Amino acid sequence: MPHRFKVYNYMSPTFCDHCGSLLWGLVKQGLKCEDCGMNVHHKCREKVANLC
Ligand SMILES: CC(C)CC(C/C=C1\C[C@@](CO)(COC(=O)C(C)(C)C)OC1=O)CC(C)C
Ligand SMILES: [Zn+2]
Ligand SMILES: [Zn+2]
Repeated sequence: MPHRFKVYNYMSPTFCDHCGSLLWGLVKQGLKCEDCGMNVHHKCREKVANLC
């Protein structure tokens, strides 16, 4: 069952659960899965394994 990612706004240092680097920026820094809470970069979304 695929993840359900949404653009999200982080307020404390958060890493991409896919590629390991920081989600940089002030707002809209990445995507959070509605169902499991995984955080990923916008570009990493298509690369994550899609078993939520
Ligand atoms: C409250 C919100 C509207 C802004 C706030 C968000 C805080 C973040 C974003 C994040 C997420 O990984 C990445 O931070 C960065 O890239 C910075 C800190 C270098 C910008 O880590 C944080 O602690 C940041 C400002 C107070 C400077
Ligand atoms: Zn998920
Ligand atoms: Zn990433």
